[PDB]
Amino acid sequence: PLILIIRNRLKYALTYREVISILMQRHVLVDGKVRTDKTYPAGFMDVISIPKTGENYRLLYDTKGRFRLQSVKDEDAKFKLCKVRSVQFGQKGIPYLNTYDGRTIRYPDPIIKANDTIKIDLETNKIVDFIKFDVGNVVMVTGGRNTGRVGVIKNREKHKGSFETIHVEDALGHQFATRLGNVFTIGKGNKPWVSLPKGK
Amino acid sequence: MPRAPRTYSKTYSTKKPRRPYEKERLDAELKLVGEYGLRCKRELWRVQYALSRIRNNARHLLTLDEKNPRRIFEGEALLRRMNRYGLLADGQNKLDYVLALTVENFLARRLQTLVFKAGMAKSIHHARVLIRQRHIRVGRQIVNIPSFMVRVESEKHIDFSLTSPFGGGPPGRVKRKNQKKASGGGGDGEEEDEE
Amino acid sequence: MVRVSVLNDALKTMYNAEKRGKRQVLIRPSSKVIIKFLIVMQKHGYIGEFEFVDDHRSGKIVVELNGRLNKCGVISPRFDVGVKEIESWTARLLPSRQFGYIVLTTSAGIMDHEEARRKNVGGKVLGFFY
Amino acid sequence: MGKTRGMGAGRKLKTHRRNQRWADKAYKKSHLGNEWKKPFAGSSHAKGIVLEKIGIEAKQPNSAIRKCARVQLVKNGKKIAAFVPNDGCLNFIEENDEVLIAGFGRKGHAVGDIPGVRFKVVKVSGVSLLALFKEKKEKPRS
Amino acid sequence: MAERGGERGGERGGFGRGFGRGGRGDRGGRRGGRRGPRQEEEKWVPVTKLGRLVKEGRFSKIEEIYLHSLPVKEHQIVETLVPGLKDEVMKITPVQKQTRAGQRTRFKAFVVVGDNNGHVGLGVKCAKEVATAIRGAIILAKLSVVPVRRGYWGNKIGQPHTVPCKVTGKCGSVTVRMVPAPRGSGIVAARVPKKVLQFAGIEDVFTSSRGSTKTLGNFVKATFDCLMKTYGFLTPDFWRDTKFVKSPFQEYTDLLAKPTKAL
RNA sequence: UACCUGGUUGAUCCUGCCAGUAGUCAUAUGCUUGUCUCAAAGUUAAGCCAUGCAUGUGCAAGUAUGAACGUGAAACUGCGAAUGGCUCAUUAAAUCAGUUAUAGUUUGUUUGAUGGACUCGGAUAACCGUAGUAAUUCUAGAGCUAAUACGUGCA
RNA sequence: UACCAUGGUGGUGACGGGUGCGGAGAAUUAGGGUUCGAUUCCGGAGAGGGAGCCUGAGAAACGGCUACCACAUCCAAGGAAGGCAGCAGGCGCGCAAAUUACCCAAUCCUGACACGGGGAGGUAGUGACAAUAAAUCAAUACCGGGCGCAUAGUGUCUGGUAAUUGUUGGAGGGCAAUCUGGUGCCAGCAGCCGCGGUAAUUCCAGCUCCAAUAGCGUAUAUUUAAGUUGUUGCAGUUAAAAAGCUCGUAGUUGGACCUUGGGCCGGGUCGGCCGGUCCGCCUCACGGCGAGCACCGACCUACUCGACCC
RNA sequence: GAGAAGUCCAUUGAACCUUAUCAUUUAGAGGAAGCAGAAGUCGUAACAAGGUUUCCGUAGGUGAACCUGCGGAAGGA
Repeated sequence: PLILIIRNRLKYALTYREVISILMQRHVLVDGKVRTDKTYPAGFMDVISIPKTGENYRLLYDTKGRFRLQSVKDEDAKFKLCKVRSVQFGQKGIPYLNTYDGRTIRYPDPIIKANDTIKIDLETNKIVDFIKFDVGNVVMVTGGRNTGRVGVIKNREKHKGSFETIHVEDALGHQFATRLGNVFTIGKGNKPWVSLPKGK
Repeated sequence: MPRAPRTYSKTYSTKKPRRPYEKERLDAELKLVGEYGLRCKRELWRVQYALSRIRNNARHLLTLDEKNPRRIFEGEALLRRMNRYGLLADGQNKLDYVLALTVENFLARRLQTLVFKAGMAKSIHHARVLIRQRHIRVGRQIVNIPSFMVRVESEKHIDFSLTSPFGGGPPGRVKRKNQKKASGGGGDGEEEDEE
Repeated sequence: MVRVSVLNDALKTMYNAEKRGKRQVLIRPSSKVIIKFLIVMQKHGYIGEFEFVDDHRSGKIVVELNGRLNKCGVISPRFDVGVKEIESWTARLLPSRQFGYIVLTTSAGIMDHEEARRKNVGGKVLGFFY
Repeated sequence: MGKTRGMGAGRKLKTHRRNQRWADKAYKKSHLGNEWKKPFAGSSHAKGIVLEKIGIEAKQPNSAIRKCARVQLVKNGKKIAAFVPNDGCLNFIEENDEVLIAGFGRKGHAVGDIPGVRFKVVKVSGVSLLALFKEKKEKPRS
Repeated sequence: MAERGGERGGERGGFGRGFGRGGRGDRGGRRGGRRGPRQEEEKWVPVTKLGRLVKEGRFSKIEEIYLHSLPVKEHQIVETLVPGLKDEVMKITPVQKQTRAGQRTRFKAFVVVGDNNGHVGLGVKCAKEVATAIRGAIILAKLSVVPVRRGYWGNKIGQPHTVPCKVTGKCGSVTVRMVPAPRGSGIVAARVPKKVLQFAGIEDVFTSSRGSTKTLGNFVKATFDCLMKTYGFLTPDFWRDTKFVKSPFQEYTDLLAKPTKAL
């Protein structure tokens, strides 16, 4: 949540009961919008954003799994990746494709299953690309001991009830697999998000 | 309380003269009783070091001893410290020695190797020589004192911690007789017999 | 039940006996134990005579030592197979101090403890040949 | 040993048996009793001693708040106890002496020994020698 | 203390090694005892096949046979005659003549004590024991005492008076003494439970100990030995079990090392 | 480290138990505490309770505003008082744990999604003026007044 | 809730009875187990006892009602009136546990649009109920005794005096520690043993000895020892103990050889909160506290391989 | 068009009294002598082949310890 995470960037001394003022000073944005709100939640890939003579930060995970801010380039700040968490199927070809941040999208755009990711800008709420969960694509791992690592998908195993594990080629060192829930896709041949040092 | 252990330690060291033998337990115990005594530190306390020593993996005997360079110990090899529980010990409480540029003033901490022990400038220049000098001088005076004095238990000079005792002049005699008649009948005991 | 104990007892009793060798009836699991015994040089060799058509088999197992002391200083059963008292790859409680070996029908087959340990397998201990 | 350790439907039978055989004491304790109990007594009597030797200790019977009447031993030399009073009882075990299941340890109104030293917190007195007993007597009266 | 143990090789397996070496021989198996008889017979057939008779005595032969009757003479050993023990301790000296004999100037029941050398001798304990006779019941005493050199062997002896029993007792432990091989800085070679009667007397290699077998631990030259000896606090039996431990050690290396025989 | 030692006996060994000894609690007796420093803090009555007090917001939630001087403030409406606290009486149970199921279902508010500046009227509390069982607690006969709380027309 | 079917469950313990919250965890003990289940974290439950309802998104509501009963209260005595197992504090029960105190500064949350509120929570007062470190001695000169040298005298440590420098437990044995005075199986003592029957190693006092030492023992509870509930870790011939013996099951187990599957196994990857426990680092003079980091966790859930044995 | 006081049927469905019984704490009608302290009486059983060898199932019966009939045993001559 937004408070905790801005508050995380501070942890030197002297806010928390004073907290309320940072938000009021309207100097914080989430995904390019104004929110001044003390109960607000934020999560992975949200872009968070400071003054004026200022900067931009991306919510990421550290190697253990807690959400933390990382400095982000202005260029990257423009975009966000949204994982398709669920689907209520249908219209025409529309699934209602739920995403991880809690965003709706109804409809085309050419594809789309859970675990695929949508590359979206920010101002318009336009979908630039879809990053498929398939072998050959790169992913970042969202939770656990295994957290905070990236890899290329070697193969996916599907079973009954759910697609159980995703196997990765990789590492600078060796091979590892995780359940699909863990896997967040970040790059394909056509479009990557990956320029962040590395890794087991 | 501290005087007394040092006296025992000294007795064990010397010799011939009166005495019989021992038992089983007493052998294991008595040895344990010397090595704490050099340090003039408590038994809760050797055993607490001993327990961390048992808990660290390695060759059991050695680590307790091998990790006996503790700040107190160390000063003793360096020879600046007259005996461990010395005036220098008291000096450690005075804050005179340094470890890592920082001060501590418990003797109990455990020193690791390649640590620097030096004095400190401020503490060289003692607060309470001045005051002693002060009288002399242009005033009064009157001496000294170690003590063996007291104050409580109770003058003579042989005194206190510890002890002297004294409280001399009993007379207990009567009171037992006063418990020999008193404690007698009645109060016993419904015996209806007749010969 | 299982034979197992008889084979074991027969061996140590034999050693005390200073008997040249011993014989009895056998399986794959009690050939298997015997083989492990040979592999870790407990016994000189073992044979299974008449092994093809007759109603039974037997197994001539030769004991190693002869002389002075006997190779098998001590062998005891602990718990046979089908089973429980069970160990894990790691759980390996034991005797000797690696001087001896413990025949363990693992998952993989009947192997010695060291192999199973490597083998990354647990199984059921047969006995502690010393 | 019987089975030792197998499978197919079988651990349970001699789990049952062990509880059942149980020596010691079940369901903590109280068929008289335990805990610190303050019985106010008015019986001073003398009772005999166990099969090995004789004596005649002076005892005082006490009836407990938790409804029981038994004989309790008093330790320490000398003693007095009065209107009621409330004397607090440890209920320690000898492993046995007849009818004497408990003893009343020193506690409030239960006094301690003729002004001494020697010792003073077994067999017990007051400040230096005495001082406590003088005050003690006063309490019950007013 | 710890644990298997590891390092190094030959160095490590040294010490009492010689008593180990000989001693491996002399118990079990066909050579040694146990009873050794028919096993002789079984022996006679092999050796012939090997060394071979040259067939009219002559030169060669006379030697060879006496090179056979010496493993046989050695085989006899039941570990209450010195052999293995002897060679280790030192020795030479006039004193040696006297011990193998025969009563020269000394020896009647004595003469091994001088040879072994310095060592502490502490009384373990003294016990009573009262035995009832016609006129009156006669107080005795039985004292168990250990001086030990570097092996281990506990002694119990009695006399109707307290002082004489111990004096002879002191000899009694040192003579008929057996060296367990320690293997480490006062560590047992491998875990062994020794039992006589109803005493469960197990030793394994961990910490210090308590009671009767603790003072025993010190004197064998063990310093870490975790001895759970349970079924009696009766001290005469407690030491007695433990002696039977500390002489017939029978670790793997003992089993493997055998190859050799000696003059 | 853990390991034991006393008592069945004239004396012994074995079975076997009592008892000491070792550690420990959410506890008591307590004699006795110069000290820095942190900590437990009614498995007795889920007995019974006096006294203060444990929930508030209009400088962009809401039209209005007696009285106080655009500024504060009493009632109505919205959000809240269900969170939290504490006690294990009930309590062997799909109660709870751990794994799944849930399109067999809810989620207001919010984060997020989807839909979307003509004219208006209606009565009401505070404030008031008196009151009944009346010292009462309490609320009404009652003047006056304001509603993004209400009712509508509606692409 | 109608109608139709008469069922479903239990020798693998159903239904029932008693029990001086369940899990995360605590304490032990080398490991195993035993024990404990709680105040805290988490979930559930109830607010004097019990049912029902409105309100509100959410209540079947400690700080709402209704209202029978239980019990205090107010009364101008007609009628109202209450919820501390929430803080502080009373009462009595009992062995026994705190100020009728202070503050939202921190910490988190309710409120809403920006500063407001809180007995949530923190403080300080009380308080050796877990923890630890330090005193009080101590360092040093000089007379008197012993040991390293060699009548003596040298080198070194003690038993006192001179200079400067920052209490409680026990002492026959268990079990560690032999006076003197007084009593004499009387009185009292020891948790077993045993001591007192007049010169007491056990009472009691005082000296002395000493274990530990701002703590100590004593009792209760609990565990180890006690392999004395034994799985690891034991008996049943004379020690508690072999069923009088059989016929037979549910229930433990299974001689040889070949082959197929694969419930019992490796790698896994999820979760295994925090706190605590262990390592090590610094932070308040030290420490324990506390902070920050690391390392370990059974077991249980996906996936795939694998088959000797059940 | 809204709909106060209100009265009735049906349902969930409180508390006193009606059961009848079981449980707990208790006391207790009247009664049997199981163990125990040492300070008692009775006999002398068992204890040595115990002066009739012990013990045992079983019934009878005796002041009682016990006796004995029958059969069995050697922990018995």
